Amino acid sequence: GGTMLKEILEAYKEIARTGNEREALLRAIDIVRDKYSEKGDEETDTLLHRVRLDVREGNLEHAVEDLKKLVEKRPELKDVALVLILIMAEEVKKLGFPEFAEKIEELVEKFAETGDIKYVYAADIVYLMALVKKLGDEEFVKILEKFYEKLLETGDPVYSLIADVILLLAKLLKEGEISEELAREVAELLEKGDLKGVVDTVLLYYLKGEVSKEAAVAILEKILKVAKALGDEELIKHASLAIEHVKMD
Amino acid sequence: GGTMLKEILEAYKEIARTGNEREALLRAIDIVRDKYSEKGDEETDTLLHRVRLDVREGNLEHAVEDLKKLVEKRPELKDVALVLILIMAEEVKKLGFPEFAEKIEELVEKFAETGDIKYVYAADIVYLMALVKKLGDEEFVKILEKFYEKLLETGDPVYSLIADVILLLAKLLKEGEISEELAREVAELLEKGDLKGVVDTVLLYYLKGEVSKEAAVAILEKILKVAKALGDEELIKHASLAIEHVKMD
Amino acid sequence: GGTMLKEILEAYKEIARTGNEREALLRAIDIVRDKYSEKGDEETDTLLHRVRLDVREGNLEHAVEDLKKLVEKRPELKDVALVLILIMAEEVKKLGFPEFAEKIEELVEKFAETGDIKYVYAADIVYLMALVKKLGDEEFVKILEKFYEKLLETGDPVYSLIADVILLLAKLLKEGEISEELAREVAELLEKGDLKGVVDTVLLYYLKGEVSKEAAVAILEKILKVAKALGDEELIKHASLAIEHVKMD
Amino acid sequence: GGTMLKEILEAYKEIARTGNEREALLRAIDIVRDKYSEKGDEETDTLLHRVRLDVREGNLEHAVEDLKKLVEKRPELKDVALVLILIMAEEVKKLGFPEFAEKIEELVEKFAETGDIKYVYAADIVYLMALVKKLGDEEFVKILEKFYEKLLETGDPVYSLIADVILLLAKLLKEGEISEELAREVAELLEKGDLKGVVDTVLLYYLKGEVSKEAAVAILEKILKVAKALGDEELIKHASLAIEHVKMD
Ligand SMILES: [Zn+2]
Ligand SMILES: [Zn+2]
Ligand SMILES: [Zn+2]
Ligand SMILES: [Zn+2]
Ligand SMILES: [Zn+2]
Ligand SMILES: [Zn+2]
Ligand SMILES: [Zn+2]
Ligand SMILES: [Zn+2]
Ligand SMILES: [Zn+2]
Repeated sequence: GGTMLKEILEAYKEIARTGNEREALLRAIDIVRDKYSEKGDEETDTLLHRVRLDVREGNLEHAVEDLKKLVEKRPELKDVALVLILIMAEEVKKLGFPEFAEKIEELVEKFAETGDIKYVYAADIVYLMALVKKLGDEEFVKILEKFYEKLLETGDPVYSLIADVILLLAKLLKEGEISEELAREVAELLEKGDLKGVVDTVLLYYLKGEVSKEAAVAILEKILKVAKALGDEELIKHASLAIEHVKMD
Repeated sequence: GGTMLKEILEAYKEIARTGNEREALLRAIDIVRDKYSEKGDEETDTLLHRVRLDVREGNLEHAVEDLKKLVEKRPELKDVALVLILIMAEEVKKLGFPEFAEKIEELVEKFAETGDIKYVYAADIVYLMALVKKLGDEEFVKILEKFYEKLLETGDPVYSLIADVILLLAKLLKEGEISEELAREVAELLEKGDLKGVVDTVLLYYLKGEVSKEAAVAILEKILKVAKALGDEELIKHASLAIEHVKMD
Repeated sequence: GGTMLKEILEAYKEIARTGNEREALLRAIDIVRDKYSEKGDEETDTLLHRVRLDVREGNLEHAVEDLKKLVEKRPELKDVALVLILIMAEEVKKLGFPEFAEKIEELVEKFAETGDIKYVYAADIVYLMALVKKLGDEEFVKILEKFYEKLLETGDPVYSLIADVILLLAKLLKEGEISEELAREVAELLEKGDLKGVVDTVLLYYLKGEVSKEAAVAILEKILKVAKALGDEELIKHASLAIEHVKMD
Repeated sequence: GGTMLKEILEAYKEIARTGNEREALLRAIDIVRDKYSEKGDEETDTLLHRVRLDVREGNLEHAVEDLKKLVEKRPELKDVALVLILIMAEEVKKLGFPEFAEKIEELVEKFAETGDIKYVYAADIVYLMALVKKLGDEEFVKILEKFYEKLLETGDPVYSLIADVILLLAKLLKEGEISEELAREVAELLEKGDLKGVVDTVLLYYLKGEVSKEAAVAILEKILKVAKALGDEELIKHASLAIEHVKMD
């Protein structure tokens, strides 16, 4: 938090002055891996090996995916979060949206001289609006932006999960899965204040025969994940009953 | 021990006659991985994958680190030890010290036609000497040389741990951590016969306010690791009391 | 508390009008022993027997010692406390300090028409400064006086324990044990606010080789006793680690 | 053992230069009681109180009895042993045998500059021959002298128990109990090497109707105590069967 983190960012800046934008990331990964290899941390060493290999390959999306997994299970690591956000920003620059890249750069600058994971979550959500904008839907970006604004003033780690659910809805909307009406209804529900009515809406559309069993199960599992990080038991039971009804019945 | 080991060294010699010094190591790693993949050994297969990838990359130090971890946890594997020593020799040749390279080459020659892990430990300690000489301190090399001489005539696997502690002292001496006086005192203590007085000296300097909590703790768990392979309970308890005092108090 | 206590003091005053100052104490002890013998209290009857025998002998110091023990383990008894305060009052009159005797007399007068053990503790500490002044050190009396003032306005039973520690320091200072510098440092530490720094100072001087194992153990167990009546677990563990390091190592 | 014991003996010598021979013992007891009262040792403090009271009374025999009990149960304490031997010597001088007084004085002189309990046992046995000589029997003194000679060259704490058995035999011989023949037989048996034959002889005389149930039982538990400090299970069982036969049958 302000120490041993600004050094990594500084080194990334020096190696990025050339403009390669790829070797600086590798050097940062190598710095983090040296620190986590001297300890008895093999799970982090292997994961950083895989991340470095993927980054050198060019498949950064898988790297951000499993790094997101790692930071979610164990968020005590902060340098790992820093290199994660660096990769997220670099991938955003590749995607073709420079304003999101600038926002993530400011988030990195503020997080390096701080130590709060809420900036990590905010950058993750910026990446999610970047992906949504790449997908084609534009109206979804508004709710993501509202969540990003609300996170920088609340610091609730539960907001990113809702944005993940929105990303799942956008992904399903494109392949040929659940129609637009359900997507808009669920987006509005998660937008205003609604998490319980989302379950009821999903069940209603499933019974009426508008949603296949796989999509409903995926959305309800995401809702259950959101509810499990909120300390709500009247909604965990409600989602459990919903999924149980959906799968076998 | 004299069989199925001299074959690997012979093949490394044939492929090294070209002078590439990189592909022969890869071929040896591939020979070892084939033998350990035909079995139900996935922990060795993955580690050899990582080692081969690192060797092809050129970051041999991480490979020697995790191979050292593997051989310390599992000393029964001897071909893995052989390729380990080959990697140490190749890295030493890169570092710029040819005399240490010659010494470790003779160690490989003797170990191939034998089967004793004490040569592996001796080569490791020669590596640590190489690293210390690269760091800048020269007086530390004398104690390492004395330990290396004593290991070839005793075969006690605990001598490498003391050299590892010396390497840690040298590393801390360079970054900006604990001053020279403590380093010299601890080096002399581990040199002559002293392991218990080292703990007392570290505690004394901690209480007087000359050593930060991190470096003292590091040296203390290193001493605890040294004592845990010596069958000493009067020193394990002493080190445990020392660490408990240092961390929370 | 104001009843069945003022009667004993009144009788002591009547029998002390003659001026023998020895038989009145015996009569008070016999009054207390009659009351505690009619019950099923044998541990008190025997102890009062011993106290009366010692008082008639003239060795009041042993009597005040074991009566202090008794009142510390079981402070519900108040008449026993009253005769105890009478005993240090008489002993102080023998020692040659009349002002301390006057202070103890006022404390007896206030305690008889009250019932608070804090006056017992205050008179105990007065006895402590009397003994300290008899020993020869004068600077130690100031901290004892400060503790005496602080007890009459706080009523915390832990203040007498610090005075006991100061007494131990003064006693060790005279025989030929720990030098003056450590005594002054520890006195200042216990004076201002420090109990944790005392342990560190004692350990530091032990490791440097200025204090024999017996004196350090005595001071540390006294500090442990002080901390055990303060509801502190971060200091009980700290003192336990200190003593464990000191004795066996 | 050579320290903080010679000081007590020196003080006893100074106070005994007057020739009172009674107040020096009281001063030594008071020194020991001060040391054992500062601790949490109430069992030793009370017993020293009783010993001092008995010594001032003039009934030293009870004091030596319960001090013997104390040193037998817990012989780690050595100063109490020193004051015990001092009381033993003083009582010997009162009895009227100056040669035994000289012997025990030399024993005190050697024990003070040493620390071995075998001198305590030797002085105890000297007291036993003194008591036997006072009783009237003279032939019994020879076996006691032989045991005393053998103890100073063996250091076996089991020899004093046999002398205690001899003392019991002498005591029973005088009141009107068991006749001389059994006493001589048992004395010879205990003298040469016999402890098992003593049990058989006692049982034989009991069955023949020469010894009442009380004296036989007394000698039998004395023999059992002797055998219990010898690590013999073939004799403990033999004594247990003997006592069981004697009491109920
Ligand atoms: Zn690795
Ligand atoms: Zn519902
Ligand atoms: Zn149904
Ligand atoms: Zn594989
Ligand atoms: Zn009584
Ligand atoms: Zn401490
Ligand atoms: Zn120590
Ligand atoms: Zn007492
Ligand atoms: Zn028999």
